[PDB]
Amino acid sequence: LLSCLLVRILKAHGEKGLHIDQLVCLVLEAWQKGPNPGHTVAVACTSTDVLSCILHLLGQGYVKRQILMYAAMGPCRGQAEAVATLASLQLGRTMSPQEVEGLMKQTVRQVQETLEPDVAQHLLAHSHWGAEQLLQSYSEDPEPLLLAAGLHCPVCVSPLGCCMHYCCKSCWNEYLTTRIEQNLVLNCTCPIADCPAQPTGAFIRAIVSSPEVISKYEKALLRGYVESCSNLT
Amino acid sequence: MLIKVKTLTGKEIEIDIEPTDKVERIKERVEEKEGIPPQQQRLIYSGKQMNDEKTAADYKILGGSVLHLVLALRGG
Ligand SMILES: [Zn+2]
Ligand SMILES: [Zn+2]
Repeated sequence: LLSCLLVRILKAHGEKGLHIDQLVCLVLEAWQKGPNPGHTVAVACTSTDVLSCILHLLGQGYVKRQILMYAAMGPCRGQAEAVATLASLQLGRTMSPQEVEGLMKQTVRQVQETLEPDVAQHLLAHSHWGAEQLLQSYSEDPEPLLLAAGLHCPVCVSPLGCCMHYCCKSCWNEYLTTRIEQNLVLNCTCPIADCPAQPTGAFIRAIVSSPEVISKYEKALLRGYVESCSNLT
Repeated sequence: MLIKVKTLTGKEIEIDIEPTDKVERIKERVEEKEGIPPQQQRLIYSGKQMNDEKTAADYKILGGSVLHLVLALRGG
């Protein structure tokens, strides 16, 4: 609720903007009058709350800068009686890699259910683990949102029997080993020209399924998720 | 007829509707307990965004079927 009020307040001022303490004054006054013109929604805010919410917004790239101003590809965040909780004002904690993998897996699973898991992970990576705004664009239009991820054997001149490239597993394994081993598996695609294909890692797991390859792929996904979360370090 | 709306975290809200209710009416009933202007709310059903003008009967919505809420602050 505090964030939505903030974004409306900062949307109202165009490029004129407001000072940081000016924005604080406006949001504090609004909450003092209360977003209630209700009781289900509305506790008393503090400057710490304003600074925390504007930190989240800055992390979402919605505010730019002593000057503070509104804004219009970037990073995202993990995003993971009543008076009893409300009185407890405070809320950073430290995560472990096992917990990180668990939360990332749960999030990708739930967003996949909201709309197959492999395509879900591929699209989430395509947006750099971005918000569901990518899904919002998908609901607006599939085609460009899909295009964001772009969703004798020729390579092995030795002949053998039999994205639109059903090549033998030898050259596919060679390409996958080269990419993963060189730590360049980011944005993997079909080496045949004009074949930008969003790779389902399970299909890539079919290309090569080495136990060291599994460790490399897991470490790579961990690094990629960690580097694209606005709050992680 | 009573249906459900699920936010992103997982919190569920239960709202009774009528076949002639508009998507704007549903958004109003949601913000009754959420206090979020409809400019920021978006409704998703079967992977399709709910058209605000349309009626709840247009999408053939039945009871219990969860219309997934999603936030959109930038827009509005
Ligand atoms: Zn080959
Ligand atoms: Zn190809």
